[PDB]
Parts: sequence; structure tokens; C-alpha cells
Amino acid sequence: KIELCMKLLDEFAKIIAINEKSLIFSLDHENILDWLEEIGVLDSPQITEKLVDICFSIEVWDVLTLLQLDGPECHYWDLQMFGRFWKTSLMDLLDEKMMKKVNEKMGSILKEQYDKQSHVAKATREKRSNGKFPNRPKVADWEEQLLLMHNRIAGHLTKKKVEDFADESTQKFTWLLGVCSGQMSYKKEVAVDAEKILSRLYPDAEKRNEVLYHFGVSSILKGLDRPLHILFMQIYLDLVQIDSKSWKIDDSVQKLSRRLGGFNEWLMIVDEEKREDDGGFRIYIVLNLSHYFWELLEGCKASQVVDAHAILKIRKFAEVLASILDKITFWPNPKLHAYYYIAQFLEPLETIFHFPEIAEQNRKVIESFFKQLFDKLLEQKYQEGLLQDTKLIIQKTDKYLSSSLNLFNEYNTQEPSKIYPVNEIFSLFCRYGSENVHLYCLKMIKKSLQTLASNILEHEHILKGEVCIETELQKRLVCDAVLLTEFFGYFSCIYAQVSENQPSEHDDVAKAFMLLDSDIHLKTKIRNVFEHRFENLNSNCCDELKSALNDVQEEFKEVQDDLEQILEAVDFANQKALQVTEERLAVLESFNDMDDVIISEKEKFIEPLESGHFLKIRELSDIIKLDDGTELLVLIPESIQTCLQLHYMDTRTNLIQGMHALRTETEQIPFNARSLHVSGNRLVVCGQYEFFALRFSPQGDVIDRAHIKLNNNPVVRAKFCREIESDKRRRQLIAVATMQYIRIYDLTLHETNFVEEMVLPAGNVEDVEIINQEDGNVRILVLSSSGYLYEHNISVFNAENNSIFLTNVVNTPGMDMNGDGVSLHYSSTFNLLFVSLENGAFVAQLPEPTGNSTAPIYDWKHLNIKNPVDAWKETSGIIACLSTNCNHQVNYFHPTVGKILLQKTSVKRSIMTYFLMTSAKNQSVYSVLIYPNVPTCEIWETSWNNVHDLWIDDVPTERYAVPRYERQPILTNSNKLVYSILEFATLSGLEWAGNMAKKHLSRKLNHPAVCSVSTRAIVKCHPSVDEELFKIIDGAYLQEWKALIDWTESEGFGEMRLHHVEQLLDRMEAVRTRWPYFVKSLKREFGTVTSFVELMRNEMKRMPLHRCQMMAQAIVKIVFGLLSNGTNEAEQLIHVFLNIFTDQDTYHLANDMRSAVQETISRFENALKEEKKLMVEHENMDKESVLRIKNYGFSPFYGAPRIIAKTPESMLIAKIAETIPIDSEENFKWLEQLISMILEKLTRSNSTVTWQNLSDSPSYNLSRVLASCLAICDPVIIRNHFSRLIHIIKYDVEKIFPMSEKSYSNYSLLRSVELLLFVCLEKRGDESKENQEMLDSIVHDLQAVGIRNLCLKILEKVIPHWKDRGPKVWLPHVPLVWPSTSEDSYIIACTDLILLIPQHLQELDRRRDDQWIQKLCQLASLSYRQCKKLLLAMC
Repeated sequence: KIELCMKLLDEFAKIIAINEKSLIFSLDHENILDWLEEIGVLDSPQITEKLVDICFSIEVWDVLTLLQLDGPECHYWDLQMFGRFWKTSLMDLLDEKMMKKVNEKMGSILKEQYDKQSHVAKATREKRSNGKFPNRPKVADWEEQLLLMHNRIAGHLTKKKVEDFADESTQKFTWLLGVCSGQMSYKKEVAVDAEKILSRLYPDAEKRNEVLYHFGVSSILKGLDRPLHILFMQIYLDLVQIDSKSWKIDDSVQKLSRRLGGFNEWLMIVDEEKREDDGGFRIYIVLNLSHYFWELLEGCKASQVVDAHAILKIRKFAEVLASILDKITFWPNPKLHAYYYIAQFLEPLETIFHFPEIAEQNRKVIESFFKQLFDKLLEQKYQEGLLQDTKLIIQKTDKYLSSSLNLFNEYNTQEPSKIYPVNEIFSLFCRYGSENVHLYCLKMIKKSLQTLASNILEHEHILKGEVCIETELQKRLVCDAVLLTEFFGYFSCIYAQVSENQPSEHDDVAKAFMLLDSDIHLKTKIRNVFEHRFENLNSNCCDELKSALNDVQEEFKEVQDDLEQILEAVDFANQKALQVTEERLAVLESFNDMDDVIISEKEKFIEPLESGHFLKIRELSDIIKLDDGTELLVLIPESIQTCLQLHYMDTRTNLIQGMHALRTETEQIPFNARSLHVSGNRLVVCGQYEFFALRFSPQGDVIDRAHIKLNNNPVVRAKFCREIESDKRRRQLIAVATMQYIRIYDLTLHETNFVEEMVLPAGNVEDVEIINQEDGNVRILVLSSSGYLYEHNISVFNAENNSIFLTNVVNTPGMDMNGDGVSLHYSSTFNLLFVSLENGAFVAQLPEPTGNSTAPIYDWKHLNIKNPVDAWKETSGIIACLSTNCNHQVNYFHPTVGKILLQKTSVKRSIMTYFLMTSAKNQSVYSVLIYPNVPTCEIWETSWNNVHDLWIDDVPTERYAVPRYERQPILTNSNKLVYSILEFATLSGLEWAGNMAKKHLSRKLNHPAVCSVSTRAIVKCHPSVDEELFKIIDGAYLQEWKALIDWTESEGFGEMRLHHVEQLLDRMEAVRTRWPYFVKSLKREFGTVTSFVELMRNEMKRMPLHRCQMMAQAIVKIVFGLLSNGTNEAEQLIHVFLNIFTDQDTYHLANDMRSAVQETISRFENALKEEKKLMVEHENMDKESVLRIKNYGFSPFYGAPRIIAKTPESMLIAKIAETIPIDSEENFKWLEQLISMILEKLTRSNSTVTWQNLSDSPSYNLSRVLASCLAICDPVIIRNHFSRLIHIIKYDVEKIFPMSEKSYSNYSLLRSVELLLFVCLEKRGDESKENQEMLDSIVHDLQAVGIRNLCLKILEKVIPHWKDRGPKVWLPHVPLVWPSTSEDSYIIACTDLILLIPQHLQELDRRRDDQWIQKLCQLASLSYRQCKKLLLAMC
């Protein structure tokens, strides 16, 4: 019968715990203790357990009643622990703010559960409840019975005096502890009885309160095992923080763990069941407490005075953490983000190691902790769980299919930012690990290297960038590569910590010959790729470490073939990434037939990035690119409409930081601006009736302006024309639309005159598109009001007001349905035309032109869109447009092979404006939306997981802080792996490292770090500096130069090629230390030096006109060096160097090269003037302290002198370049040849080439370079060459004036004479005897020849023309910052020369003709300052 009562009371407890009505309540259960007395089983000890179970169930029922919740939607233990959470003395210690917080949170979750429920029980609850929390709802009748019998239970709970409750491991003891402190349902009599029995159990009060507190926290902890958990976590942290203020300095770790709950026993439960399905609550608690104490510690670090209490707190928590460290390793869930929390373990170790005493007393624990931590990295289940994780996603782009192996998004805001932070874990190992940890790690790496390499090579076909990553097995590849990389890096770091050799000779060679790019930029500390610090290593026990390292090195001999194979695969991937021509051709050709094209809206290729606060017609903002990578944003302000806002932003180091730091400027505009358009580098502002045009400089400063004022016909649209780099004739065509007509303005012909005007027959314009064909003809398509599309093409260009009736109509889209036309767009990259009408949109491929009389046939495809769309923008492969009937949605188009990806996005706010932009790091496409309110801007980006960058013409770059800042390509994971392999090889096996480094030397296919380690490896391989080392290096450089031929325009990447040529030009300098070897390499590669100079000349033309100065300087420097050092092709080399000036394809560049020479000569002086001073200081010094280089290359032309101090690296250089006595004089025979052939070129040049500007003529530049060269020769040389030049002049006057072929040659020679006199003038300061003798000889020669008479004859013919006939159009290129005809300019130039010559003759001749003064005064009256100064000097 006893078992029957056990079952009855158990069923009673279960049924009440679920709040379910049963017939038992109708009985008089208040005297249930009477019932048991009827049978007589009240003496049964086994029934009291079920009685206290009944009491517990009634308690949780009471908690449910107070909560006003009802229903068994929460487990029994949750509510039970929530009951123990109440007004019990555990919350006598809590403060008001946390009380408000917890009340608010439980109210919010209760309200959420409430609105989760249906209506009927909602009405029942609302009727039942008289108030919200914490007021108890209304009291019914049956709860009174339940409570009354609950309190009456106390009668059976006598159970003798103390002996029943002496057993601590009983349920009745837990109940007794619960009633003693604060259980609400129990009345005060029961509470005082419970307090009395506890006093009998524990006479003292200290242990009483200790066990009460421990029970409370252990209950709050044990309740968190079987899923409001976040709130309970938070209040646990709050209770711990409160209690931490009462910890004594002499407390034991066991007592402190007791105060925290059952902490030591809670974390020591290592069982499979506990690990399975746990939410990692233990590590959450440990990390939260550790992070709070770490924030406290780091806050106390910066203070000036140490706070004893805070230090005591941190110390006690550190002791606890040290005691428990060896247990927390087991808990991280392999199927969760185990590695993230493994990395997050950094703070507890930091605060443990802040105190050296704790770390010293706990050494074995720390070592075992780190050993298991490392063992976790190679465990199979952990790796499989990480692979199966849904947050591990590998980036996939269009060029690099998956070869980049990128797994980190810097702009992802989710909690697991770094799912696989192996580097942070290894850095922690390096920072705090001891010697034994390093030994274990080295052994494990040695064992695992071969398997890791084989697993990598299993997926070589996917490391080569041929296919993408699909399955979860293939992701293993990434989990290998990173791991392998880190292993090697770790090895290298430990080597640098334990071995001290520093040979200093390889560094000496690399510094002397400047083979390293960073050293070149320094001479014209560094941070390594892997940086780990060691703080717990002892140097007295190094030897065994060395042994381990040696073992690892031997392992490298067994795995080198696989490493070479993966290096080959990665190089193949890098080379393949830059070949995009065929993909683009296929994409463009795929649109030829409209029968095989679809529109897909299933792919989301644009995703939001971030909303920030940085700053009808919606074309109010646009962007312009600058040369140095900075960006200029132009926009129309709202407050003032008579100004234009310009913002300079620097987003090549970070987008967010770059947009934060803005440079604001205001440009005043005459009128209010309605619309804004930008093409390339110029912009058009559309006002009410007039419009404005601006053109900017490459530095971002405004250069050119043009204000144009034009029934009713206001301005509708206006846009520039697409410019072509191939078109030398740069026409600034702009099309302006008005409701009746289209006008075309050409800012290179006339500002107030339009080339053409076309008026619509019976319609209204809505949009106009202008297209610049390659032939030169310009196509224009205009969208009428009815929807008709009219196409015209222009072939002849004249600034004549012509009017045309538009009568060419193409097959209109949507036959017999077309609404009112809305917009037109033309994508030049894809050769596509978008037409947006009222009823929908259409796309077509622009067909080849046929004529001005017929009409072409268009094939149209519907874009699966109906609403009208107006504002269009285009960037790298990406088209965007703004729908007009709605103020929230944007549409994005991306054409792929035979399809057009479409995405329609909507934003919750009304949009003001937007603009597209290609990232300054060249890795994604951004779209910035500008709003009026406080969140001023939002930024969207191309989706990270699948980036569509087929049409981006650069590789990702960054401004890395090597503060020094350098533009370097992004270091992918594959290249990091390659660099790690190479560095480990240079450390371990030198022959293999040298053999492999010779393959990775091209700078256009490899990261700078890879090239640097390859050069270091090659240097180390050759210990004796010979011709072979420089032969290898300069062969790589010269092949890089030679490869420029194949990199034509259709090959794609344009900006990368430009920066690549700049890099080559910067690297050219270092050759000056090995000149004979470089000459030999040049001869063996190109055959002849003239071929190399021809290649440089060919590359000069392709460069933009405002950047060609650097390579002109390079050509001048190399030619001068070759001539100075002596070559057997001097004649042909000078021949081509001069032919550059006068050739049909290069004469426009003459003005550049002259300036280049005028720089080089100056640099030459900066050499010579230096060397002379060294001759002085060395006069009273030992002869064995300086050296003179006899084969200096072009070192003087670079400003470096030929006299260098005697140092070991100088000895290295002199061993190669040879030396001569320091006091040796100079030789200028090469200059003699240069001048002689320049003079011959001037004389034999073909004349009668008319010019509008004489300062840009080739012959003027040749004369100027002759003068600059003669300014440094020996005085006897000047005398000889000037005397030779003088006698070539023919002084016949009728034979040289008007137009004769000899006339222009004579003019050129006379100009040369004037320039040489100008040069000779400044030498009057020199007081040398030879200088005076040469000056007097030249003056006497000029007097004897008698050119002043010739000046009179020329002036006598010049003046009559001045008496007879004598008294803002944009340039094709951006301007850097009377007369009427060719004859008039020729006469002006003749006057200038023929007046300048006698003035210089008079000035130089420091030892009154009537005709002279008469002609001078007369011509002065006709004209000016030259005449006045000439008469003034005559007087």
C-alpha cells in the first residue's frame, strides 16, 4: 500500500506542477496529513521525500501563479530556480540600477510571450490580473487551500531534532536551505522554525551565511544546464561583481570557488554527455568574468597611483583562474566556433601573467594547458566541425575563381568575425609559452608536415584557379593552407629567437648594390610579415631546442617536391588571373543574338555595407578620380543654390576612415544649379535657361570654365561626349537638350556658336545620348514624347548655325504600345542601349551605321520591368538606375554571358541622391546613397561572397604602413603560403631556395615580400660576388622590360601597366653600381643598345602627355651614361636620340625632352661641385681614404659623385667598376660628337614647315639643348664650336627673309647664335685668363663677321610690314599651370631675334649710328620694352 501512496503523491505533484484541474482539489486536501494518519503510515521515512517533492511542486506552482504566465511552456527546473531567485536574502545585496534592469527585461520577455499567445486565455488573464509585475494578481479560493495545506506540511517536518537533517546530500536538506532564507510561499512561522533547525545544525553564523550564499549561487548555476538564460547570466555576473568587493587578501582558492558557486566541481565534470549539446555556458561565464576583470586591470594600468583594492580583486581572480586553467580546455564545442574562443582565451592568460608569482607557482598547469590547446589544432573532429560550420565561407571572384582562399571580411559585423584565427593562437603560444611548449609544438609540426603538404596537393587543380569550391570536402584545402603557413612562420620566428649569427656580409652586398626595393627608396625599422614576441623563454637551455629545429630541417628534404609543385600551381594561378581578354570578348559577343538571352533575378549581387554620418531631378552628385588615387565628390547643396560643393576624400587606405576625414571646398557658380553631369574629368551644370561647364586639373584644381546663355524652351538635359585616348584630336563636344531642339557645342571651336541644332517635328524631347565613334563621326539618339527614337550622325564639323529636321526613325520598342519616353542610356563597355518608357524598359545592341538616308533595324528585349526609370549611372561592369514613380527603390543590372542579372532593392527611407564608384582598393564596387537626415549616407557594396569584378582593371591594392606609406598589392593567403615556404627554405636548404627563387622574380606577378625573399635567397646562395649573380638579377629586370611589347591595349589592364612602368623607371637607378655588367646584359638580351633605346622611345608615346617627363629623363640619363662611358654604337645611338625630336610621330614631345636635358645637366653640376669640395678636404688627408670610380655608369647624372669614401661596400663596388687616380681630369669627346651632330642636324633639317607657336618647334628645342650642353664644356671647346657655327651662316638678306628653304635654316642658326651668346653672357663673372681670351676672341670674330649690318638689313624689311598690316576657346588638352597668320608670327619672331642679338652683343662687349637709332625709335612708335631697353643701353 505504501507504493500506492508513493504513486498518488507523485501524480499529485506532477499534476499540480502543470496547473491542471483534477478532482483531488474538490476533496478536503487541506488536512492531507490527517489522511496519512488514518492508515498510520505517517511514520514512514520514505514518504517524506515525496512530501518535500510535493512542497517543491507547490512552490513552482506559486511562482507560476505570481508570474501571471500559466501553461507548461517552461520546464520545471527553470521556474524552480526562478523561485529561488526571488526576495530571498540573495537579493538583499543587489542595488537599484540592476533591479530596474532586470524588472525591465523580464517585463519585456513576459510581454513578448503574452502577445505570442491567442485571444481567449488573453481575456482570461486580463480579467484575472488586477495589475502588472510585481503586483500579485487577484486571489481565488483554491490557491488558499493549496497554501494552507502547504503551511500545514510543517507538522510532519519535525522529524526528531537534528538527526534526520544531518545528511547534507538529501533533497530534504535542499528544501530546508530553501525555506530558511527567503521562499515567499512559506509563512513566517515556518521560516522561524527553519531558522531554528539551521541554528541547531550550524551553531555559528559565519558558516551559516556561507552555506546559504553558496547554495543560492549553486542553484543559479545548476539551473543553467538544460535549456531568460541571458538575464540569469547577467545577474550572475552582477552578483559576482558585487561580492568581489568583500574578498580578503588571505582567502584560499577553495573558499573563493565556494563563493562563486560550485565552480571547481562544475568545471571539472569532463564527460561525453556534458560536452554533447551544451551551449558552451561554462566558457561563456569564464570569458565574461575574465573580460570584466581584464578591463578593470587595464584601466588600473594607466593610472598614476595603484589602488590596493583593485589589485587585490585582480589577484584573487587570477589565483582562481590559475587553479582552474587545466579544466576549461575540454569545454569548447567542436561543432560551434571552437577556434574563436580558443583565440579569445588571450585575456585570462594576460591577467594571470600580470603577476609573476602566480605564473611561477603554476608552471605545469600552464604548460599542459598550452599542450592541449595545440593538440586541438590537429584533431580530426575539430577540423571536420569547423569545415561543416555555416559561418566559414570562402570568397569567390570572377578573375580569381577561388585561388585567393580568402575567408575574412573586414566589414562583417557578426560575432564570429575571425572564425579561424590560427595566427592569434600561435602569437599567444609565442608570447606566453615556455620551452616545453615549444618543444612539443616543434615535434608535432615535424610529424604533420608531410600529411599537410599531401592534403594541400590533393586540390592542386583548384589551387590553380580553374574551378571554384563547392563541397565541404574541398573547403579542407583552406583549412590546410593557412595552417601550413602558420607552422612555417612559427618555425622562422623561434629560429630568430634562439640562433644568433648575423653574418652581415649578405646584408652588406644587398646594401652596397641596392638590390632591395625598400633600401632603394630609403637611399634615394622594417616590419616583417610574421611578428611574434617571446616573454617566457630562458636562454640557458638553448641546446636541446636547436636539436628539435635540426630535426624539422631534415624533414624539409622529404617534402620539397610537393612544395615545389604547389609553388608552381600558385604561380600558374597568379599568371592566369591577369588574362581577361577572352572572357570579355565572349561576354560582348554573346549579346549578338537576342534569342539566347534571359534576365535572372535569382542572384543577390549587391548587399548593404554600412550606414554612416559623414557629409524632380535626382542627378545632384557625382565623382571624379584623381591621378594619385584620391577622389573628388561634386554635389549641389540645398541651403545655397549659387555654389558647388567639392569634397576630397582619401579612401585608398580605408573606406570608412577615408570618408570620415573629408576636405570641404566651395566653388562659386553664377546661377542656381538644377542638374549635374560628369564625364571623365569635366562637368556640366544645368540651370534654368543657361548652363555652365567646368574642366579640372589632374591635381583636382579647377582650370577651365565656360558659361553659355541660350515660346518656351528651358534646359532639360545636357551631357558631354565620351573621350577616347586613341583620338589625338580631343573635341569637347557637349549636347544640350531643350523641349524643342538639340544643340551641340564644341568648346574647341566656338563658345557661343553651336556646331549643329536639330528640331523635333511634332514632339517633345525627353533624353538625348551622344556616342563618339572610332571613325570620327558622332552618333546621337533622341527620345521624343510619343516614344519615337530618332538617330542622327554627324561627319562634318563647322561652327556654323545649322538647323535640321529629324527624319530618321528606328523601329520603336513595344510596337503599337509605346507610352511616353522617359530615359535613354548607352553602355559603352557592353555596347548596349537601354530605353525606358512609361510601360516598361527595353534593351538592344547598337547596330553598325548604314547611312544618313536609311534607318537601321533594332532587335529589342524586354528587361522584365514595367515602372518607368529615369536616372542612370554606370561603373565597372555595373549599371544602376532609379525608378521615378517610387522614392525608395533602385535597380541594378549586370550583363553576363547570355544573361542580364537584375536586382531590385528597396530602402525604408526616401532617397535624395546616389552615386556609383569603383573602390580605391580596386576590389569591389560601392554605391553611396545620400539622405537629408542625421544618418546622412548609406553605402552598399558588391557582395563579398561572390564579387563580380571581370571589368575592374587593377589588382587589389592598399597603402600599407611600412609614418611611411607605400602602395602595395594585397597579400592573399596563397602568396603568404608561398612566402612562408620560401623563407623556410632559405633557412633550411639553401641550394633549393636559390634554385626556386630564380623563378619568382617578376614584380608584376609576385608580391613585394616574395620578391624580396627571393633576392635575399639568391644573394645568400652566391657568397663570392661575380658576374653570375648580377647576370641573373639583371636578366630578370631586362625580361620585365622586354615583356612590355606584348602588353598591347586589347590585353586589358591599363592602370596596372602604368604603375608597373613607373616601378620599372624607379628601379632603373640601382644599375649605376654595376655598369659594365648591365651593359653586357643589355647586349646579350636586346642585341644592340639602340634596340633598348628604341623600346624606351616606343613606350614613351603610350604614356599620358602629362606624365611622360619621368621617362624622358630616364632616356636622357641612359643615353648620356652610355656616351660618357664609351660605346661602339655612339653614332647610331645619338642618331636615334636626335631623330626623336624631329620625327613625325614624336616631334610634339620635343618640348619635353629639352626640359629633361635641362634637368640632367643641373644634376651633373650637383655632382661636380660636390666632388671638387672633396678634392679640397682630401688635400690635407691620407690618400687611402677615398676612391674615384672610372666606370660610374650614369652616377653623376643622378647627383651621386664619383668620389666615395673607402669603406667595405665601396671596396665591393670598386672591385667591379674599377678605379683611377683621383686627381684625373675630365674628357668630353662624347659631348663634342653630340654637339657636332646636333649642328649638322640643324643645318640639314628640312625647312618651310609653318608653325603657329615657335617656342614648341623642334628646332628651337634643339638649339636650346645645344646651348645647355655648351654651358659646361671647356672654354677652348666653346671657342672652337662657336667659330665653326659662325662660318656656316649665310648673310644674304633677300635669300633668307620671306619664305625660302634656306630662310628657315638660317633663322634656326641665327637663333642658335643668340642662345649661345645668352649662355656666354653669364660667364663674365669668371675671371680666368682663358675665359677672357675666349670672350675677346668671340667678340672680335663677331665684329669682323659683322652681323649688326645684317640686323639693320633685316629690320629695314621688318618695319614696313608692321606699319602696313600690324596694329577664349578651350585647348584640346588641359592647360598645365595680333599676330593673325603664320607670316605675321614669323615676322614677330624675326623682329624678336634680330633685336635680341645686338643687345647681347652690346652687353657682352664691355670694352651711335644714325640708321640704328632712327629704325629703333620708329619701330618703337609702331609697336616694345625691348626697343626701350635697347635705346637706353645705347644712351
